[PDB]
Amino acid sequence: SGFRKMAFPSGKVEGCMVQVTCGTTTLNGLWLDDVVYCPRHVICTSEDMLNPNYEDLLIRKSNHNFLVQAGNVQLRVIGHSMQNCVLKLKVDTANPKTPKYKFVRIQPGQTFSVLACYNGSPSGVYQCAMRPNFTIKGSFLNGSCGSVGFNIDYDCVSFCYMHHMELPTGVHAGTDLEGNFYGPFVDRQTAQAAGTDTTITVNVLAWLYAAVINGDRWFLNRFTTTLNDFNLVAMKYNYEPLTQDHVDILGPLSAQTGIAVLDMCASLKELLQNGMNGRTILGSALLEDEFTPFDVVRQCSG
Amino acid sequence: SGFRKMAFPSGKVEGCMVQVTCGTTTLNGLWLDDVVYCPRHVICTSEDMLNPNYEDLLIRKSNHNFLVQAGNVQLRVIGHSMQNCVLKLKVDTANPKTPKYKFVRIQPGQTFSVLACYNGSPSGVYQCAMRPNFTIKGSFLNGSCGSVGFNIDYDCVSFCYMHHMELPTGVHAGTDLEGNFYGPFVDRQTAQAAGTDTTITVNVLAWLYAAVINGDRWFLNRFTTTLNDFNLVAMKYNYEPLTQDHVDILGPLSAQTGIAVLDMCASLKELLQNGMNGRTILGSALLEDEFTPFDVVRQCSG
Ligand SMILES: CN(C)CCNC(=O)C[C@H](Cc1ccc(F)cc1)NC(=O)[C@@H](Cc1ccc(Cl)cc1Cl)NC(=O)[C@H](N)Cc1ccccc1C#N
Ligand SMILES: CN(C)CCNC(=O)C[C@H](Cc1ccc(F)cc1)NC(=O)[C@@H](Cc1ccc(Cl)cc1Cl)NC(=O)[C@H](N)Cc1ccccc1C#N
Ligand code: NA
Repeated sequence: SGFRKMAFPSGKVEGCMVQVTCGTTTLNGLWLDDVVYCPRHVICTSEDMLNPNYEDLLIRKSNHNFLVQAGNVQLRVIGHSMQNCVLKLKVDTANPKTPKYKFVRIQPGQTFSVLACYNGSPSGVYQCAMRPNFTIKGSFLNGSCGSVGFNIDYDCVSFCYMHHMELPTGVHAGTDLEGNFYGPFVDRQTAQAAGTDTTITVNVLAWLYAAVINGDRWFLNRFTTTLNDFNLVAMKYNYEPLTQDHVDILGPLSAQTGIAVLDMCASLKELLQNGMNGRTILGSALLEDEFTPFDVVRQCSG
Repeated sequence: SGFRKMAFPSGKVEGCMVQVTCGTTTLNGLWLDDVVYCPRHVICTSEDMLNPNYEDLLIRKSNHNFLVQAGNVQLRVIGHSMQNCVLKLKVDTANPKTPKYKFVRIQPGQTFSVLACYNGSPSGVYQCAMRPNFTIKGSFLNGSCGSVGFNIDYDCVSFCYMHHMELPTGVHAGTDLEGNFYGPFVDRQTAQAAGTDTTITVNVLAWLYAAVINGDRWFLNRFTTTLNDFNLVAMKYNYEPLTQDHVDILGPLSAQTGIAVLDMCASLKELLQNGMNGRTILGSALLEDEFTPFDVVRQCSG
């Protein structure tokens, strides 16, 4: 028992992290087969970053402008090309530790693990949720660009995020591994802002179920509510509306605990209206929304 | 920027996890050089677990009673021996992925990463603190015994914890890699209890400093306090007393922010007496005490 924010084991991804240097800029790349993926702004200088035209900047580059280091061993670039906001560097060696992998794009509300890296060297691992405004609340210092986010499914790594930038408010923005940004952001050094955020309602319920499975029951009640009467309370507290599809995903957790989804909605209605009265749920005094139904199942009986 | 609970990259440890089977019991072992380490209760049956004598039980065993599996590849046991509460199995192969490592015992209040494993296969990574009562609040299901906790220092893995058991209250107890329990627990299936817990004061202050470094300042004040006048407030709220040695460890964080330790103590005095008034610090509505000064430095400028 116990419920903690858990990351995927990072070893399969650690063997893919390299350091890409161009000019005086150095960041991280992802080495799969004979291709290194990294943020395209690595080709920018300090002055180009204000209003770059990346088509221009790449055309003015050649293979010898990019220094690739897999540990102490320098790799040889034999080709380059741009794929939206990521640069692809072809090298003369297939990474012999290349795992089975996929490039997948995730949905707001879904989670992944981040392997934070500096100069091609992994320094830490943690879990993130894609917020409804397509930012993540991560932990990234200068030089962490190119760090990747990923899920793991039976020794297949699904890469879903590459880190590009920090916004003025301290939240983080990146692309999928095809170079397409999450959200309405561009890789240009101008102050952009995220849209307004909301709480992921289905994740909160999943977390309440996790709490019940772990012996926290103080917030339950005998009452029930209708799907429509709950969505009214959601809008008043800036929660996402609950769908009939969300209830079916919560089936396995409802099944295991005996608590119907709409009975747990009634408990959540009361926590929103009353607060917690000094008590905690799984060690938090706030309602947590960064656990998916899948994260709950995977940790509570998986 | 951003501050998250971060684990060490787990790859160096993933290549050391094996599955040890004896009788109908199967759990995880740690394979370093030609030795596999695992919890000794793997030699117990269901009836021996009530009041075992482990000297007796091991003497009645032989090398062919232990099945070791490093993936699909079965390893051959050529010797066995007991080291307090851990069993050591000698095998005919030195693990070729053995990292540079040390066996270290940690202190209450220090943190480490846990690689949770099931049947020799890593399933997740998270951070833990050793509580002052020598338990940890982890996430462990049946079969996770033998999972290890570890820190990393310049590609040297310091192993500090092996998981053995869950207590009635849901907290977890284990040994160091020399087989000596943390705290007053034994590896016998009887209901034991931990001593009473306390908040790690030096970790809370470290976390307040992390919050300042990340732009959270709402809890600061102009007031200051004396070391002795603060220790009085600590005892009233079940916090550990603050030493002169603790203040010097907080030097680097005090230096970086301009806020003296005893000025931050005055801020903590007020949060304890008043609470948070509905506000949060680094995404929490509670005072967090599972970050060391080292974890803060390592993430906020390291
Ligand atoms: C102090 N604290 C409370 C919060 C303060 N918050 C900030 O200081 C972040 C800061 C906010 C900002 C200010 C003005 C702008 F006009 C745009 C953004 N943002 C930047 O410095 C960006 C600039 C950038 C550069 C390149 C592109 Cl394509 C796109 C961009 Cl917007 N730099 C990165 O993001 C680097 N790549 C990696 C990096 C560098 C420094 C710090 C963090 C990170 C990360 N991760
Ligand atoms: C439901 N929820 C709200 C909280 C309920 N809490 C409990 O159910 C844990 C439960 C609490 C307990 C009850 C009676 C006792 F008398 C001693 C302990 N404890 C055990 O089942 C222990 C027993 C054990 C076995 C061997 C030794 Cl050496 C030492 C020990 Cl005390 N089993 C393990 O710890 C296994 N090794 C691994 C394991 C099995 C099942 C569940 C978790 C874990 C873990 N991790
Ligand atoms: Na984590």
